[PDB]
Amino acid sequence: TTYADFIASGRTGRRNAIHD
Amino acid sequence: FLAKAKEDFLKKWENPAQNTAHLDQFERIKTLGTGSFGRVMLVKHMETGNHYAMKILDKQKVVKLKQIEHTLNEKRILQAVNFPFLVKLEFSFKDNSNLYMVMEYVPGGEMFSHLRRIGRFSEPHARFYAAQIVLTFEYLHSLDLIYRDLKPENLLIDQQGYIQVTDFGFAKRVKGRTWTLCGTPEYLAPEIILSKGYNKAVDWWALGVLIYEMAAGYPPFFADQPIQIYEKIVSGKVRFPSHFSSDLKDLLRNLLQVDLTKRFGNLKNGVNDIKNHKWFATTDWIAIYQRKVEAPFIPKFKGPGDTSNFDDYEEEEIRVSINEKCGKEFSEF
Ligand SMILES: O=C(N[C@@H]1CCCNC[C@H]1NC(=O)c1ccncc1)c1ccc(C(=O)c2cc(N3CCCCC3)ccc2O)cc1
Repeated sequence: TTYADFIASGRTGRRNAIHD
Repeated sequence: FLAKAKEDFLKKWENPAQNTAHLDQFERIKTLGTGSFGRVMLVKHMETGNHYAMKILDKQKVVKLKQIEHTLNEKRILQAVNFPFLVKLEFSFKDNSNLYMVMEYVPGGEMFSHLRRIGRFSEPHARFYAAQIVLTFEYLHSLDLIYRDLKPENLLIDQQGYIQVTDFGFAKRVKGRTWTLCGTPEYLAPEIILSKGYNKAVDWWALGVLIYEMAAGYPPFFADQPIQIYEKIVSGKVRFPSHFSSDLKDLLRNLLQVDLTKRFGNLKNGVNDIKNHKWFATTDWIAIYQRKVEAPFIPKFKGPGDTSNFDDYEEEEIRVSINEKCGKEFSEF
């Protein structure tokens, strides 16, 4: 399930901004 | 209100308040958040006994990551704006080592925390929050401000259950187009990714991502690496949970629209394409503005200075050098 895929991803915590 | 608002804002924008308190006027209680150059701490203003949230930035670190202009943007904009769903700046100052911004303390924790714990919000709970962002973006965009970092991590929930937008590090006053690759990967509009030049429409795209994420419990484009997220945003198509209402899907299809001549919020009718969409048919826009609507969720609060709606972070002592750092760089702060 998409939910399961999200929870197993490395992106479920606090997300940082990016700068180049 | 939007008439009087631009007048008030331009006056503060043009003559910003500077040096309106000192570090020694505050007791440092607890970290409520971190970032790459500092942290936000719960503090108590010794004179009034009020609690606030104090952002402390390390001037040397800001310079290292070439964020001087962005941090000058953040404070200049924050000290000038005034809206029910923007965190209120109370004092700002700097010393030899650091920049300080002292804001309202918003004790309900980040929407991020509540959203991950619960899984997802109901369409009415998501809509309640989305309305507040629609109005905040209407305000900001009226002042030629683009926010550029919408996400649940930056939406604090107050005692009444309403939103307070924080973290204006990427906010910028721009008429026309700007070019900086900045924001958070999951929330970036395709035009940012493609180095095209872009305008306030990126905020409306981001609103689509936030609504999706509130309602589904995950964002429309995720993957382990930013670059894979970018590829999905640019070349991929949005798909919706089977539980999304037809009206929610129609709205999100119009916000998560690559084509700028077609994206809601960027048409000639502007914000009203969004306000008058069927998904918002239950939304009384003036009542949201005046905070007369009963919030669907009220955080737990056990007296002021309580921080149980926040995660715990490693404390470290605020260091202030005896030598001034980066004085020229931060002259106008
Ligand atoms: O602690 C911080 N913010 C917290 C936690 C993060 C999620 N947003 C909520 C925020 N908490 C509050 O502001 C808050 C306010 C009132 N009451 C409770 C909480 C924080 C601390 C330091 C920074 C910070 O260092 C920072 C970094 C950047 N970038 C770094 C990556 C490359 C691009 C530039 C830009 C502007 C910044 O100001 C940013 C945020």
